[PDB]
Amino acid sequence: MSLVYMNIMMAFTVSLTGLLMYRSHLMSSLLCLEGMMLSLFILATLMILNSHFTLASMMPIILLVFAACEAALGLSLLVMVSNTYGTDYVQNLNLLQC
Amino acid sequence: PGIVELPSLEDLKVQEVKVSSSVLKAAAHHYGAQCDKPNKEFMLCRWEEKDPRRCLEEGKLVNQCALEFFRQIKRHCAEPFTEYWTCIDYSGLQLFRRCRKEQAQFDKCVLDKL
Amino acid sequence: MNPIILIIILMTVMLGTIIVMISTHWLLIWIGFEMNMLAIIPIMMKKHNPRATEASTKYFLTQSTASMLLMMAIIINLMFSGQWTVMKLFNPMASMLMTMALAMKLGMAPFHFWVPEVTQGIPLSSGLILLTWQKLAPMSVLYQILPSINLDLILTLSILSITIGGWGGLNQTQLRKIMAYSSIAHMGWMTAVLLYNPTMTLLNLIIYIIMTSTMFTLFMANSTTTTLSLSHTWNKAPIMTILVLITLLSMGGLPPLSGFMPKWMIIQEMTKNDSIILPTLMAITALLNLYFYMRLTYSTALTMFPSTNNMKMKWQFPTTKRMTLLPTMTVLSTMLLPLTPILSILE
Amino acid sequence: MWFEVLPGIAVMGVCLFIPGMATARIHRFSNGGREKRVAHYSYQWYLMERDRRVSGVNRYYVSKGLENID
Amino acid sequence: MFMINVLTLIIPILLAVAFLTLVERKVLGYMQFRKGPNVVGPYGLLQPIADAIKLFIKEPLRSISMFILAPILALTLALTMWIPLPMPYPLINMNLGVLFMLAMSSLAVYSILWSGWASNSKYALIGALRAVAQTISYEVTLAIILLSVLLMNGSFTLSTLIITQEQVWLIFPAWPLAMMWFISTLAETNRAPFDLTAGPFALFFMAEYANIIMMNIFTTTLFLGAFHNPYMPELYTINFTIKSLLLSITFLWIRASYPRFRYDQLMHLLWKNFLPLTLALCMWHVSLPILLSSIPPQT
Amino acid sequence: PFFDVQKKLGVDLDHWMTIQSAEQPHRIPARCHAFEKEWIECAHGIGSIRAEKECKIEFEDFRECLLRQKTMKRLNAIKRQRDKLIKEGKYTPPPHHSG
Amino acid sequence: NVWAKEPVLVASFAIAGLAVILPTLSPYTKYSLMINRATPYNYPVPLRDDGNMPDVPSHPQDPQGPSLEWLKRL
Amino acid sequence: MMTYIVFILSIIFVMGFVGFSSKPSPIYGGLGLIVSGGVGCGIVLNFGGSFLGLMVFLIYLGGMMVVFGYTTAMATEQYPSNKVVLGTFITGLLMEFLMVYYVLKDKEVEIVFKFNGMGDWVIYDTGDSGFFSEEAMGIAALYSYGTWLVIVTGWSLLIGVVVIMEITRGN
Amino acid sequence: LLQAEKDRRVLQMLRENLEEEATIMKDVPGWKVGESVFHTTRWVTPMMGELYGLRTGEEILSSTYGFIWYT
Amino acid sequence: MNLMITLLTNFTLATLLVTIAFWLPQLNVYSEKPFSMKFFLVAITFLLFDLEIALLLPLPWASQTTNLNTMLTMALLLIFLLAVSLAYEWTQKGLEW
Repeated sequence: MSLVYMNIMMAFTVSLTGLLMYRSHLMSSLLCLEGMMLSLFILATLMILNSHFTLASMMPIILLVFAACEAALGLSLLVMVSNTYGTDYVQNLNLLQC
Repeated sequence: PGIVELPSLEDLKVQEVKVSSSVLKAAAHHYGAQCDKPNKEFMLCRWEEKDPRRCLEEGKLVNQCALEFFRQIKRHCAEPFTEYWTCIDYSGLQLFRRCRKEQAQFDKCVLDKL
Repeated sequence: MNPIILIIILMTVMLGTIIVMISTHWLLIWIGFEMNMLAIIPIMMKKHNPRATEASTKYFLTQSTASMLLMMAIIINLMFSGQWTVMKLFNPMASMLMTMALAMKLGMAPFHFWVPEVTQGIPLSSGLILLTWQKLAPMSVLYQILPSINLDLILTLSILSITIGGWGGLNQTQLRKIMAYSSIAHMGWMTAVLLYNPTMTLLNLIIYIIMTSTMFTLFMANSTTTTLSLSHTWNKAPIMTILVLITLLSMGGLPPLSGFMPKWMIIQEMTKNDSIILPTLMAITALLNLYFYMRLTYSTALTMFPSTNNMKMKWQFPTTKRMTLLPTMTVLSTMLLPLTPILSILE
Repeated sequence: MWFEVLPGIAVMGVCLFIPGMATARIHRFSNGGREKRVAHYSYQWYLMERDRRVSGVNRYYVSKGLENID
Repeated sequence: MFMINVLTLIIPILLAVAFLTLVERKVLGYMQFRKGPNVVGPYGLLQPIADAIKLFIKEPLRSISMFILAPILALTLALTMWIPLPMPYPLINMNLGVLFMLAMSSLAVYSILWSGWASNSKYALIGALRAVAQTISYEVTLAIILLSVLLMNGSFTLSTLIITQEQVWLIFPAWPLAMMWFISTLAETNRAPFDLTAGPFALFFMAEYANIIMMNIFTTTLFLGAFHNPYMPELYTINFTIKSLLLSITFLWIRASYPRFRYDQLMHLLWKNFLPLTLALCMWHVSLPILLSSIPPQT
Repeated sequence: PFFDVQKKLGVDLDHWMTIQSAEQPHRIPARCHAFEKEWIECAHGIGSIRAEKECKIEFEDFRECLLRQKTMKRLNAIKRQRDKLIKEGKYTPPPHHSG
Repeated sequence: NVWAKEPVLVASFAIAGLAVILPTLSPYTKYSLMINRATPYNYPVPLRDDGNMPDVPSHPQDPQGPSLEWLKRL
Repeated sequence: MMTYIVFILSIIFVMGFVGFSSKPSPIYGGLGLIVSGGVGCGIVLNFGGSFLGLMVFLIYLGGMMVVFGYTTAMATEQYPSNKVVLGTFITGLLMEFLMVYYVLKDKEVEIVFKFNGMGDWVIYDTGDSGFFSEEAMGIAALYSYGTWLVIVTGWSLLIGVVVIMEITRGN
Repeated sequence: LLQAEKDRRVLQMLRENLEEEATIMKDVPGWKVGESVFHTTRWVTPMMGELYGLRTGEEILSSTYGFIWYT
Repeated sequence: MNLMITLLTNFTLATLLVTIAFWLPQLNVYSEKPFSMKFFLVAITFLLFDLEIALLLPLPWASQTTNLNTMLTMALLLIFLLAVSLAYEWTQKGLEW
């Protein structure tokens, strides 16, 4: 099953848990989302290059340019959060209580 | 599961055309010109049945036609064929537009004598 | 903003959901989900409070991780039998991740933590468009990929979504959280049938979309967000009372009214299998999620709360609002009992 | 005048001249005088591998010219 | 022999940058009325050598890992960025090298931002943030113009480029594109008129001027030069070196003359003057080979 | 749903990115081209469940062409037997550098 | 007019408009199509003889098939 | 310095992912993700890989970490460690060493899969006459075949630009 | 000509490999000697472990990974 | 791996240059003693133009194919959309100072 895929998916799972649990900021969470993006990119790229899957080789470049503009949107949102406060903590977001 | 069919070295022994890169590349136009009329039989064999371990006969045939081709070019003109491929040899990836004088000399050689 | 810019952005929301609808490929489906996200962000934060800022933050994080988990499931699908066709998958694990990603995408009860929080601090147009199109988009994908799903996932998410959407709201007075909990409950009902006959699921989707449009249009009849504002809508106009009454009771699911039709036909094509414990559990919780509807009704439609003057001042002025299409959707969404054999319109 | 700036120019140009000369002489010096076979395509690498195979020296540049005809 | 190739590349980078500093100081001196320097030794060579020595024996003081990690990246770019530069036989025959140029320029932007973060919360770091912003506003222009000037060359391989430059120079089919690209080289070298902006200052200074010599060598290869005659490559080496030297003297010579911009005038000028003109010249270079029936031999 | 403007206008805007074995631009194949051609020609007018029931052999063949799983299993087994018999010392191997 | 206002913009739109329109006038796009179609990469396959075609020349020297001669004649 | 050079670079790749998913300060996380992107570029160029891996390296390292460190430096401070961060690094290092243990000392590793952990030269081509690449004509599609896809891609990016300016105070 | 050489060479590698496998697994249970694991008995292209097994480093590095980082 | 050897030698020699810059002087003598919005617009502006550069730049590898009309069409469409984004922020007074 091409054992590089094993620890790539393992590091994917660890990147996903890094996206999930985080205690202080949000930029670190978005950065772990970018690392997860890199994991998906690398896995798809190694597969399409292995299979001689020459016709639809659009997948890794289009995947990364789209999730790139996703990350740009996340940066603009975190700038708006940090601009309506002094910081970008996970705390001071508890308003609009449930 | 199913056993395989590998024909052994009984049929897998023909003397190779053991010349190098640049000589075989510079001799290519005449190699495809006079001979390589029956290698399209081999290629048609290969594309109509994509199972090598079938077309061994015409692989042997194109090997011996290449060997006879080089014998025929060795006994006759030229010895400056050797000059021509060592002219084209050391030019990195071989631009055919580098060596032109000895291309003309080999042209006049092959056209007059053969 | 500009009106031309809003024309373009709503056009792109339309285009993104259509690309989700239309392609036989996976990449275009993921691009449709992403474009849906990118274009539905600026409809929120249409005003300029930090409430909508934190709501957009929560929505972006959950929406993004759902899209990334979906792309993970697709690349696992091509680790197994390799093609980009939208059909049956070839992994229990990839289908597991795919149903979990779509469950975060639309909102099930393990994943419902962002939905009331994002639907509270936003204007009403943003909430309406996110509810309608974000529940319209993944159900197309689920309709297409249905024959490869283990039933434990859809069943557990459906049961848990109906019961948590029931149990939430009984403490809640904000109307947006009430409607979002109702959205969770109806998405559980829309999910629990899909492995049996998906025609009922898409029919319940149509009915719920028309009901939600009528609901938020009658909440856009004037600027109201709490119940006491609805008591003022009682004392300022009588027709809004009876229309909110009938739309609330159609969300309740009572037989001489149109909102019963998605419930009962689902019960039918459920119970043509040997599923009995599941309909009686789902229908007891469908009895449960009628109580907050009924206390809203009891508050501001049939009792008469005391009101405040300057409603005297408001009496001089006409209701010069715009309605997108209110009465058509209302009486089509309430009196639609005897057209139950318009089930078969969906093929 | 600027007769004196010319030695600095010349010495720094010698310092720019040296790495290309060293590189070119090392390629022509450690490949039997033949230029190092630049290869970008899998066709040419397959050709180079069968070239270094049929030479027997386990060096691709020996080039074994026109002797195994018999 | 391959490590000997590496040593013959990266031992003359020290001598090259140091003698570049004496050359630019003498050249600025004769641009003015100055013989600077000539007193300290024979025509001022031991003065840059011993001055580099004195700069290494300064004994400075002081986050420490970041302060380690920034100039090491800068100088390893300055070393590892003369690899595919095809002084006739390049070090590594990369299939694509120009995109490697772009990637390692972005690594230089990393270096500047890490130094600005290591500068420990200063109005200088705000200025360095602005310098990072202006430096990052240029790799758009450089990549798009580089894309167009390789579009008339087919492949990224750069040996095809040294094939293309035999008949006429490539400066004639694209001169204004070349002009904008040379202004972008002035831009990427972070020197005059594009300014402003602790230790180890010798290593950081070394990184900047090796980046200058890289940009001038790449300029000289990209637009002009001579013919690669085999079995005597030193002729091409000499003619290439002379042209690159004249271009680098012209580069410092244009630095010798004009005041430096305003930051907002720099942004205004960059976007609203280069960027539509890049797009227009590039779409014309796209539609050019289809209207001359001359697409290059992409092998 | 599954809308078919895709078929109503009849444009192959999506039917090239879809599988392997379509028309690659320079006409080069993939690794398991004939396996896809046989499995698709097994499963054309087939109702997607008897596709599981009656195209089993060539689908497993395509899967083991794509991943090459049991071949690597057998290769690992042969290498471990090689390790235990070179630990044994019988025939210090003339596989390498001989026939 | 605007020739003094933003002149680089005017030159940009001018060269852009000619870059858009200018492919409508060409005697050379057919030459581009013939060049970029008639360059062989893969192997020119053989085929079975007995279709009885008055085409498909059996000898590569034989000019009975469609070929190129405007190449060497520029 | 052995056969498993792709596997070793994969191990350093997992090390970098654990290095920023152990939740450090975000500029240290950006450092670790630069390390991760460089070694992932190494992995894909080991598969060759000549075009696409070093291609999007420009977009990933050449376009993302710069903007992340830019925003991280300008927005908040964390200006001058905690046991939870280093404990996450301990757990990641231990699970990595456990995977190394079960790969190298056993036959196969199965979480829910079948991984044959050995020399991953398999799978690879038997030196066919490619003569361009796979990636060359691969990405040299999108123009003779990609009608719809690049149109909706560029359209999505234009909408991305107008979304960004609206959020950051359009107009 | 090169194609015929490649075919002779890969058949030679397969023949050598199956002879050495017949030796190297001579006393193991199971293990049919010529297992095409694929049910369809056709020509399948080997995967460089079927060709370049049992070589220990040198030629498998020059063959599998030779072009990929030559120069 | 040749380029890996080059990277290794350059990295190690540069680290030795840094340690010559730091741990050389043995004479241990005497040890003694807010952000803006318009910074952020430039980065995202660069980012989105860089993404559209990534879309554009495989153009010259594509130049050898038959469908020349569609190539020229979508290429002009891509550069036109890029210039439309630039003109949009240009006319909506975005990047101004």
